[PDB]
Amino acid sequence: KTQVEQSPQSLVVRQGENCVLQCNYSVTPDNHLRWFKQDTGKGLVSLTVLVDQKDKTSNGRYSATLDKDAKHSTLHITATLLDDTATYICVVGDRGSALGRLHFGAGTQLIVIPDIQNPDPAVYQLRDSKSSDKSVCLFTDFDSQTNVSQSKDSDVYITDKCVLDMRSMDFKSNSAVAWSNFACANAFNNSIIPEDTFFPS
Amino acid sequence: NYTFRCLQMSSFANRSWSRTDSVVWLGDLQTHRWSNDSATISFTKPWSQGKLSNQQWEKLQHMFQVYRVSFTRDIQELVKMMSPKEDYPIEIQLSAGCEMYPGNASESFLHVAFQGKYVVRFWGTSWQTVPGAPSWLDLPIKVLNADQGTSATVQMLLNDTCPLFVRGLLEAGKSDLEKQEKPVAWLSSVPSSAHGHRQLVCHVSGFYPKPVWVMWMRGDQEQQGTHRGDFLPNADETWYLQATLDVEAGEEAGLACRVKHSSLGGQDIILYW
Amino acid sequence: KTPQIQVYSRHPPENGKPNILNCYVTQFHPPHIEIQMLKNGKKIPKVEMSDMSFSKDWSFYILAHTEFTPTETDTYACRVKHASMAEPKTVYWDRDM
Amino acid sequence: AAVTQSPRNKVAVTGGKVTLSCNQTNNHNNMYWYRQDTGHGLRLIHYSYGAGSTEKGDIPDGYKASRPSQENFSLILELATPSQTSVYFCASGDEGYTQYFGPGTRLLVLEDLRNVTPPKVSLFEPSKAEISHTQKATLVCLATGFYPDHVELSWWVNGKEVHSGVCTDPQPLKEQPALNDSRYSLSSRLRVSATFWQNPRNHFRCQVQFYGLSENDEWTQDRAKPVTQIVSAEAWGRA
Ligand SMILES: CCCCCCCCCCCCCCCCCCCCCCCCCC(=O)N[C@@H](CO[C@H]1O[C@H](CO)[C@H](OCc2ccc(Cl)c(Cl)c2)[C@H](O)[C@H]1O)[C@H](O)[C@H](O)CCCCCCCCCCCCCC
Ligand SMILES: *[C@@H]1O[C@H](CO[C@@H]2O[C@@H](C)[C@@H](O)[C@@H](O)[C@@H]2O)[C@@H](O[C@@H]2O[C@H](CO)[C@@H](O)[C@H](O)[C@H]2NC(C)=O)[C@H](O)[C@H]1NC(C)=O
Ligand SMILES: *[C@@H]1O[C@H](CO)[C@@H](O[C@@H]2O[C@H](CO)[C@@H](O)[C@H](O)[C@H]2NC(C)=O)[C@H](O)[C@H]1NC(C)=O
Ligand SMILES: *[C@@H]1O[C@H](CO)[C@@H](O)[C@H](O)[C@H]1NC(C)=O
Ligand code: NA
Ligand code: NA
Ligand code: NA
Ligand code: NA
Ligand code: NA
Ligand code: NA
Ligand code: NA
Ligand code: NA
Ligand code: NA
Repeated sequence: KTQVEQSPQSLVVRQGENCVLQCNYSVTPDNHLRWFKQDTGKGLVSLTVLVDQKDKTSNGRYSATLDKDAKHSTLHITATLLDDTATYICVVGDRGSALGRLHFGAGTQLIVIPDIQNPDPAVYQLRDSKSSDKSVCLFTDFDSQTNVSQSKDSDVYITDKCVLDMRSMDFKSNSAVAWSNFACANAFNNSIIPEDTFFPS
Repeated sequence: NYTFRCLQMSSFANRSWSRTDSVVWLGDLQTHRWSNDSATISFTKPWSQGKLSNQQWEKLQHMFQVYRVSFTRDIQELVKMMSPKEDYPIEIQLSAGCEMYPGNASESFLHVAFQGKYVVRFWGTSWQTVPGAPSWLDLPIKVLNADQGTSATVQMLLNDTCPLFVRGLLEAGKSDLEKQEKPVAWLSSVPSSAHGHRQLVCHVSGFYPKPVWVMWMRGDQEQQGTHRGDFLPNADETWYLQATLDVEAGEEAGLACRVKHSSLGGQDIILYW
Repeated sequence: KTPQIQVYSRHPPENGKPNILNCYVTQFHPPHIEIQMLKNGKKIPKVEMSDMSFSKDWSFYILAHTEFTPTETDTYACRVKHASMAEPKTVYWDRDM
Repeated sequence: AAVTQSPRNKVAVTGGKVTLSCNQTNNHNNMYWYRQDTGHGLRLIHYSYGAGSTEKGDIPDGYKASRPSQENFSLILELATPSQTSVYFCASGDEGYTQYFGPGTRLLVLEDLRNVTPPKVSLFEPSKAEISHTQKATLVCLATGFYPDHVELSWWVNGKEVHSGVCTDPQPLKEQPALNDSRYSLSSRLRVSATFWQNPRNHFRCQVQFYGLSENDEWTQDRAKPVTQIVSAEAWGRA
């Protein structure tokens, strides 16, 4: 269909694991090949550019190879981190000048599952800044083994899980939010939550 | 000394239509043709591959195949870039090759003409304009010179590949390059511009190689009025030449045409009117 | 530049003897050109063309040739249409020239 | 070599005129417009080799390019269609092969603007139970009742944007998933140390930039014209 094909389409890895991304192309001639990282809803960050017939480059935890005879490139990510969650895009430029056209791959989506060392699963009630009556339920500090299901009740809203990173403390935590107009004891009944989940009162 | 010339002629009629055709000469003998409608370069001699292996030739041809397509798009883009300064139709000619000297010495060249005027060469490690070229070419030159990959490839082609290839051609093609073909001559006459004047013509055809001597003579007296025409090609890679002499009607008798050529081995042709 | 046309036989012409007639067209540009070889003002079929090339001065040239048998009566010519000329130019073969 | 795009986000109606602008002060001759659609690589729409030059790319249909100056290259959608919903990237460069990309512009073309509605925003203050259990304090921001889903949620402490300890839902959820033009909700979390939350000199604000109608868009309904706007909620730390 296209002159630049990437594989895999998508993959999920756990933090600390390495992975390899593939780019195969039919573009002729092949002046250079660039790998971009694109974070969700953000722009293109150049990781490396490969120019030689048989090239190897590195950029911190990123390393790449190019074999122009096989028309094949690989991007290796060593010791993946949460922030590696992104789309990785292969681009082939067909000239060594502005007369070139760029040929873009459709990208590989990488998800990195964070390693939660010290889980402390709990469901907390938070009250609205203005109106005392309004509240939300916060399910937090569960490990990535736990999965959050959508609500059975159509007038109860539950978000997907979401990991934040408190960088100065080197601390990450999962959370999901539930609200309705309903108690926090009942909020996440439709999900399989840890037995030792803390419910305060 | 032999000059190897790769001659490319490219016509761009408008934004969409173009054709590129090439011919290759070793001295005055054609060794290759590459028509626009052919994917591959054609040999026009048994020895046109020189001493290159099949793998070496296929690799070299591949480079040229990529070049032809890339060249076509690059011109089209350069026209867009300089718009509306330069418009179609556009003719581009390239003359590239090497001159071979004794003691395995050589000089390579790559000259480019735009609308029939020599404007650009490759020299050393880069493209440059030559004296008399218009200033607008400075932007194309800047863009072409940004392409390090083309520069490196051209340097190798001119410095290394050309002389190596041609050395092998001279070896493989020796018997053709050193061929001797004998001239045949014949005489004729027509009225000249002047009133009562005749113009005698000595026709000489089928000789190779090019160097030849043709003189009208009355005995041992070389007639200084002898005028050699241009060298004209025959279809069989031999040459044709005629030498004229403007004389007075009645004075034809006594005149003769003498032809000296390397192929005759000292036995000159002498034709008496 | 306006095309020069030279017409000449490969071999000494002799009436009734097969020969080759050459038409050499030079010093023209642009390279688009139509070349016809004529017998008695009529287009000769299966005329062979050399590959077009160009000289030191970048002007184009090409050689047309055809088998022919000269006679007392038959005329031979080379007719050239080129954008540099309002009308086609015709040069007749003259064995004496 | 930097490149900027405006607007960064736009909601338009079918048949309306949309202009996407790109500015670069690199004195680059060459500029390029691409669109990025899921399942595809970036595709070239139009490009330009200088002021007055515009050239068709691979997918020019439905777009006009304009290069009034060296600095500015515009993409004009004369009669916007839903098929032009995309993320648009502009790039520039000199004679070298490198193209320097802008940050992208998100365009949504709706069939009709009748359902466009800005968010309500509420800030939920940390649980005393969390503070005692973890010595941490999670604030939750909730944007509700908005349409379409073109919002940017950000956190601000003492008038400066914070990223550390933040996570925002990857996409809004539908409030009425049965309905065609369902309104959306979006949540975000900001987690800080208990002592940071307990400091009454700390002013916390959740901001939602909503992309809606422009000044020039027609509005026939009785309710407030749902223009592009910021909606926010705030709270002070306390012991
Ligand atoms: C000449 C000696 C020949 C001896 C041997 C052959 C003899 C056998 C017979 C041959 C018959 C063929 C006859 C052909 C006619 C003669 C033609 C002579 C001209 C030769 C020019 C060859 C140029 C080859 C290169 C080329 O195709 N460029 C192409 C493709 O280039 C791309 O792919 C290349 C793949 O190799 C590299 O990428 C890979 C790469 C990346 C990094 C590195 Cl380090 C390296 Cl090494 C390689 C490049 O970097 C990449 O940009 C490029 O588009 C060129 O611009 C093509 C045009 C060059 C000629 C320009 C002439 C000047 C025109 C001026 C016009 C002004 C008019 C303005 C309106
Ligand atoms: C190739 O040779 C050139 C010099 O040779 C001249 O240019 C060639 C293209 C060809 O036309 C020859 O017949 C000419 O005599 C080298 O150019 C020099 O390169 C060095 C740096 O590499 C530079 O300091 C000199 O100024 C260059 N010379 C000139 C006259 O400009 C070139 O390096 C050779 N390349 C390779 C890869 O061998
Ligand atoms: C000269 O050769 C080129 C290369 O084959 C021709 O370009 C092709 O034209 C056909 C249509 O006729 C297209 O389908 C191809 O995509 C073109 N090839 C490339 C590489 O772009 C060109 O048409 C020929 N010129 C003439 C006048 O016949
Ligand atoms: C381009 O030129 C060719 C050759 O002269 C001609 O046949 C054709 O009509 C032209 N094409 C266009 C689109 O004008
Ligand atoms: Na992998
Ligand atoms: Na890089
Ligand atoms: Na380059
Ligand atoms: Na281009
Ligand atoms: Na692609
Ligand atoms: Na609580
Ligand atoms: Na290059
Ligand atoms: Na307009
Ligand atoms: Na550029």
